[PDB]
Amino acid sequence: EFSKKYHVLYQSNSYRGISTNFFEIINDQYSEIVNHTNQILNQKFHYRDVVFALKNILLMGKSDFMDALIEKANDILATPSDSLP
Amino acid sequence: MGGEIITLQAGQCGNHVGKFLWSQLAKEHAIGTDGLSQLPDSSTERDDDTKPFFRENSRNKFTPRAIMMDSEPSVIADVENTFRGFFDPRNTWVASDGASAGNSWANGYDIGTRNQDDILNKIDKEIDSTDNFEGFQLLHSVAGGTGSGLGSNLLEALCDRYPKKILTTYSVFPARSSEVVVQSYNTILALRRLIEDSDATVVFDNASLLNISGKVFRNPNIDLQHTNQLISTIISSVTNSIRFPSYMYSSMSSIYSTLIPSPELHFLSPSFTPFTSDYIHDDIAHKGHSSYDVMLDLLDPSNSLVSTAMNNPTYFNVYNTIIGNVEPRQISRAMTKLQQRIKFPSWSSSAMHVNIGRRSPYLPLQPNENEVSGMMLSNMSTVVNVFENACNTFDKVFAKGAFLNNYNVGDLFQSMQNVQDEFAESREVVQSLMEDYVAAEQDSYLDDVLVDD
Ligand SMILES: Nc1nc2c(ncn2[C@@H]2O[C@H](COP(=O)(O)OP(=O)(O)OP(=O)(O)O)[C@@H](O)[C@H]2O)c(=O)[nH]1
Repeated sequence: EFSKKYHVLYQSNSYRGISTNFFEIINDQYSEIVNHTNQILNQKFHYRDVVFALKNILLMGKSDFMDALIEKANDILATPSDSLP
Repeated sequence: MGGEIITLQAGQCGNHVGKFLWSQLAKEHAIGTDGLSQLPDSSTERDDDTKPFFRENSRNKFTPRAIMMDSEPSVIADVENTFRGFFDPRNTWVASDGASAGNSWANGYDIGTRNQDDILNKIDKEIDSTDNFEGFQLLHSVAGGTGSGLGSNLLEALCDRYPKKILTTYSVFPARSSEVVVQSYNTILALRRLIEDSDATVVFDNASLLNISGKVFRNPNIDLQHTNQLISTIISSVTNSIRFPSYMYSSMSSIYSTLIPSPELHFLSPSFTPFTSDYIHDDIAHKGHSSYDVMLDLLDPSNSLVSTAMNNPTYFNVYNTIIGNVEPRQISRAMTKLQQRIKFPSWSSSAMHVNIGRRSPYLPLQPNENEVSGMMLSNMSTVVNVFENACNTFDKVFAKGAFLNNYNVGDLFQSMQNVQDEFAESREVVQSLMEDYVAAEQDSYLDDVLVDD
């Protein structure tokens, strides 16, 4: 739908060639599409939520879950783990 | 390393402070007085964690993991009627033994010894309802004789029944006693077991409680319920490190690691700024304080909940948990200023520790003047001063033996000689504890491991 809309727009702007209308249509297209991608990523993919999860998991941002995993797997970690199924 | 903790209500004060603490927790976690979470169970994302203290049978109901123990069924029935469905009726212990036959520690110890099977069965059943357990939080109410005896009995049972669990305790001491001899004897007998078995003990002297309740509240008359509200808010603030886990302290064992330097020194001194969840909390936005001012107030004697007796006091483990929108630069400035204004033992280079907590998303947000509060806990020897006068009482009454016809019944020893010997042993134990605390105030304490290897 975005392609059809902006294609009709550029078709209406074909007689001018290189004009400032072309540039402003480009700017509106870029702004709209960037806001749309940000919305889609934050809603359907939870971008900021993914960043928070990575910060809590890999960067150990959540001490509670880290302590939980430690008390869960301390027995296996203390034992030699040369063979891990 | 995080586990579930069960609350233990012993005595009338114990039950009252337990009721107040559970009401405060229901206020923080939006659970209310009905036991059903005031929030809809459709929102699964919760920054807090009620599991360490609330068992979840139905999705909207969170049963507080606590047992109600007392000899007076009136207060238990009152708390159950006010909190309809909130508490579990099967976890309410009264033993149907009637009213306490006096304020003797021996009476409570006997009523706990005889009905030990039922309370142990209830504790085991509650342990069966959980999987990851860490320890209990016992409320002594040592001002009462039956309450102190019951607390000592539970301590003497749980020390050997569960040695792998950390047992913290909360002893509330009165300011003035109508008959100082009986209350002093009960507190000494309970402190004997505290030194023997208890892993952590927080003292609560009622003098500072009355002073603060007269200062911050508008009413000059002080009611016991809103005074227990202070202790309940204190317990909620300290448990916030688990209910609302931070990124540094996430387990009660980890919290006590920086607070317990040795099993001997297990008595702490509390302090807290002007509260915000209490009854008369409207006169808090006129203070216009910062985090540095909050730390100063935490170090101020006017905000300590026990008898300060600050005569160059020696600190051993100074720690604090700050709840609210806290700034790191103010924290660094406050630490710089306090390290220049706090007496430390020269044998240890360990300074005070600062922790920052998070505010609940459902608690009423306060204005920018008292939006951030903090709690402080300092290991100080001056706590023995609270016992010193008490021992003084002992030291000036034990030469005759008054009120001996009341501690002879109930306990295993009906003779005067055996009770006298037990009291002398308890006095010797508390004397040795005071000697350990006064030796820890010296550098030769640590030099003892240097002189011999
Ligand atoms: N500050 C405060 N102290 C209390 C409160 N309730 C009890 N106490 C303390 O408890 C002492 C009285 O003993 P109780 O708590 O009633 O214990 P008890 O005499 O064995 O009675 P029961 O606990 O009902 O069996 C008083 O000296 C108070 O210091 C309270 O609500 N607030």
